[PDB]
Amino acid sequence: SVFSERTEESSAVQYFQFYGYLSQQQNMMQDYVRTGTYQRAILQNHTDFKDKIVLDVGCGSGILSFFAAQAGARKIYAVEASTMAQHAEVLVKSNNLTDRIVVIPGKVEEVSLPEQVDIIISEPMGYMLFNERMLESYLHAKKYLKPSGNMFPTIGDVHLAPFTDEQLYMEQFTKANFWYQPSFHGVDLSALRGAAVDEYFRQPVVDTFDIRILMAKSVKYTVNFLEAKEGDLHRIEIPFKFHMLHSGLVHGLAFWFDVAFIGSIMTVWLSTAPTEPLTHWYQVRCLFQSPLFAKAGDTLSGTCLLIANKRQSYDISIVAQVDQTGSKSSNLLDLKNPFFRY
Amino acid sequence: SVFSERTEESSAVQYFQFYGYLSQQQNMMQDYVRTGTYQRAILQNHTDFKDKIVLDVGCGSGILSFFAAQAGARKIYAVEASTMAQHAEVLVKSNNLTDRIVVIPGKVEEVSLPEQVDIIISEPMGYMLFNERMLESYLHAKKYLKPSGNMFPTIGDVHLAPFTDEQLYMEQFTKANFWYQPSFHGVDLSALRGAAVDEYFRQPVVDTFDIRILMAKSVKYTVNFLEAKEGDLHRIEIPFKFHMLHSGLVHGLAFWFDVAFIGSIMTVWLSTAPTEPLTHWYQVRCLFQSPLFAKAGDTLSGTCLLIANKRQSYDISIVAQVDQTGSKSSNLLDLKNPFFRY
Ligand SMILES: NCCCN(CCCNc1ncccn1)C[C@H]1O[C@@H](n2cnc3c(N)ncnc32)[C@H](O)[C@@H]1O
Ligand SMILES: NCCCN(CCCNc1ncccn1)C[C@H]1O[C@@H](n2cnc3c(N)ncnc32)[C@H](O)[C@@H]1O
Repeated sequence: SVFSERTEESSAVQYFQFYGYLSQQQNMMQDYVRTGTYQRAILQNHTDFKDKIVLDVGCGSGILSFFAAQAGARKIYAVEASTMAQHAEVLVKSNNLTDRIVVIPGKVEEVSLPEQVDIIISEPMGYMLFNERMLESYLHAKKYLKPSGNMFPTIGDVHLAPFTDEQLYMEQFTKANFWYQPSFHGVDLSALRGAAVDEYFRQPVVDTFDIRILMAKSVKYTVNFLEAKEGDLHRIEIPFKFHMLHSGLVHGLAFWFDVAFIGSIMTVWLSTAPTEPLTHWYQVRCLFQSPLFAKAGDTLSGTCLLIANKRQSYDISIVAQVDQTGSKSSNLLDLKNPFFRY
Repeated sequence: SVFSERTEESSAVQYFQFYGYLSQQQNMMQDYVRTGTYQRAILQNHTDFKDKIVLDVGCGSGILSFFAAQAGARKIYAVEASTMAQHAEVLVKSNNLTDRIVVIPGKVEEVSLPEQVDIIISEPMGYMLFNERMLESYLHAKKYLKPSGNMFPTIGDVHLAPFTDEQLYMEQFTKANFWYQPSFHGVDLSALRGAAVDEYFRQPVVDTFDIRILMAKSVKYTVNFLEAKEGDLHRIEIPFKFHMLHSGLVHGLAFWFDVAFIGSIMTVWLSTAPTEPLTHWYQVRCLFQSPLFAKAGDTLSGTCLLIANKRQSYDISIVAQVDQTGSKSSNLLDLKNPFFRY
């Protein structure tokens, strides 16, 4: 299928084993911003669900399907590929909703639905929005969407902004300099120092931060889920031209994201911005191995290219330059292996 | 090969990817008790290495191979299956030891060695000794061992003892009881409570503790690496009969291990006991889902059975009973996915 074609088997095995744990579902359920905002978006747009047909893509515990049932849905197909499906089925029986929620085990790229749906709901966002490549499954699910059907969430915005954080930058060399020792128990390790540095800088940094580190207004890249095709996410090119609001050393780019549920009654936003309450997505920072000096009023221009790989993630390429000086920095990160710094 | 036949491919992929990171090698090398004790064992038994042939099983960075070279070895074959092999070769060239240390990339079950060896050295101990199933690779390497050849380490002792720790039990139980909620955002989760508790209680707890929690003298199970066959580790049965020294609630069993390097000059011990300075193995505790009340002078009898699985780990069954009352507890733990509590 489409999923098997884009995913190495080892990665899929690990991924669905991970999501088969109740502790992981629980971790996501306990994110109050996430769960509360989803419930609110669904219940306050009750006309988009009352007596409607719903598809829940990757239902996990089934929480969103139960929210759709609370809003009056007639029939909800809840698709889930990990062993969590079995758990979801138990919940459906214990909440007396067997006539309204049908759990379907398997991948949404491989299962069958008995009918087309009025609305698709899902929680397909990973770190930096795109991690885990679940958005593609979400977009794939539009083969089951009736003409003029809706999607919750409806659109996604990724934000990027340059930051300064001298201590974060320094920590990488401090860790790597373990190898810059000529007699570790009699062994000269120094020839690996460079490799160590490289390894640490290929990891995106997952945590939160004070907004005062941001040096320019963010640039936005938008995916409209009603319109986008799976193939649009294999190569994501984000050009940027920042007008520097503060002078300093740019140590890298920070990323966050919002999604919007565009309903008939109201639009509801779920934001992971550093100006908003913390979520379990935090924010993501990609460091430059060579920082760039910038003056307030200078322009920092370049490109962030995200190239989808078969490990359900992206290879990140960031090229940036300060236009007033021509000083450049290029960087390659592996989004599959972030550094959880919180 | 033997390795591929006993190992799922997804697990092997993840395992060797994990050991390909310099940060992980660094973490293990920085355990000074481990590294220092290995160097001491090898250097103080220099006659076991001087002008000898050595096989280093899973050399990683190559540190033990460098130790063997310091002790005067003539030739060291250092076998490594992750990409760390490449890094090891770098070090071998930068320490001017190309004439003595030969890095051989691949699994020790699959490579070819040009000659038989006088001594096999390795660091094959995981959490609770047996995790990672690396001991079997170590034992497999005995196909290259000359008659009357030695192994470093030479023997392993696993220790088990009953413990009381109300706070640990309560912390796990509280995490599980999220799934006892009858109205999580209006949804009844309580039918999964039993599942939740099972999941949480099958993760062994990796951390250290004060020895005052131990309620009886430890029982010892010994594996002699000079004598054991690979097959002996597929099913490890450890019967136990504890004489309770203190009254209270037995919340589970604590595990640690020692290894001995039995050399021609002296025997050197590396201990992970809670009475000894801390190592990065810590100690491991398997909790009982239902604790057992015991009085001082009672006998707590049963069996710990470890069944090797294809995920490079073991399914652990612990059955224990207080003989004086017939109170029993049965437990299944998944050693592959511990809870790292430190
Ligand atoms: N709301 C219900 C839980 C939604 N889960 C959200 C994960 C993203 N969350 C997150 N949070 C913090 C940091 C990073 N990421 C994802 C769930 O979708 C399931 N699945 C993923 N692909 C699937 C596929 N192609 N076919 C069927 N099922 C699929 C998956 O097995 C998981 O159970
Ligand atoms: N000191 C030297 C580094 C030794 N590494 C020690 C592991 C210690 N485990 C542990 N666990 C918890 C806490 C602390 N330590 C293990 C290394 O052996 C490598 N490997 C594993 N199987 C192999 C195979 N069948 N054939 C070839 N290579 C093999 C592995 O790739 C790793 O690099």
